[PDB]
Amino acid sequence: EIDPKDLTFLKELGTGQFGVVKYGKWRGQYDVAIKMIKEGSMSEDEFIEEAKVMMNLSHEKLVQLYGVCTKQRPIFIITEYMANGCLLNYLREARHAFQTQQLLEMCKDVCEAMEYLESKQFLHRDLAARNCLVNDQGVVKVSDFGLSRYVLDDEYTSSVGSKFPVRWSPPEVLMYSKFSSKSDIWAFGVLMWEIYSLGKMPYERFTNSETAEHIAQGLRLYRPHLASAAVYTIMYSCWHEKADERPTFKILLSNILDVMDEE
Ligand SMILES: CN(C)c1ccc2c(c1)CCN(c1cccc(-c3cc(Nc4ccc(C(=O)N5CCOCC5)cn4)c(=O)n(C)c3)c1CO)C2=O
Repeated sequence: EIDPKDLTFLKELGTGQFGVVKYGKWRGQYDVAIKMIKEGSMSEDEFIEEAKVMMNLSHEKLVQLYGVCTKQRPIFIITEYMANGCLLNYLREARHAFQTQQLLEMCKDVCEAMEYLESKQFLHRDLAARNCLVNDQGVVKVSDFGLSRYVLDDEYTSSVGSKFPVRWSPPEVLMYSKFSSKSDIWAFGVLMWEIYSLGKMPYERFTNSETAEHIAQGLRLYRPHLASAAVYTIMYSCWHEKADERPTFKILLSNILDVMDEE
């Protein structure tokens, strides 16, 4: 529990699923981001109980939770500040002129954080470039993991809702709501594809409905021009029709390191 007397609010960073997020300082020293939870957007009591377990998730590639303010409304969520913002926008800026080794390192940063969460049997459920952030050193961290469970908006949580992450979801999630470690694995393959495509929308010429049908037929995302054969084999392995034939994050990380050494 953070005392809100120790927070300042300096600039607006944008808006997400739970409303406005601000940059400010904690204890007159530490840069932070502060989610100000919009009334009616979150299942608040459930989140508060879960924030306890989340406080114990700690990894260099996960955005660090610093604390919450819950003796008031709106409630605040205080985290590590990531100066370069969301990975999606960052990939879309041509000025960065990324080398492919940089791209693979962003895939490795995310894979490390996911290997950690898999070790704790904790699902993200909304892994995508829009939900990863980039710090001042160009390190990618996984953000907002687990928070999908507390979203009250049915457009986001329903398989058929307009805001559901359809293009990041395996067939068994779309068809049967079968969520598992292997549905995060499938989303991670789509994230690798986003990175090597410099932020293109997955299935850029299809609707959500057409995407669902394309992947039910066994068809998949094409190899981005920047991806070697070996990089494409890694993201492709995440998309096996049988969830139990997809790798773990531990295996993917070994595969990524092998390609780094090779290429
Ligand atoms: C349920 N799920 C999956 C959720 C729920 C809430 C949210 C998200 C998913 C993801 C999006 N989101 C959200 C909304 C608003 C802010 C943040 C958000 C933005 C940050 N940082 C920055 C830094 C700079 C800039 C910036 O404006 N630029 C412009 C020039 O180019 C360089 C950077 C933007 N954000 C940050 O550090 N955190 C921790 C969170 C976040 C991330 O947290 C949410 O709050």
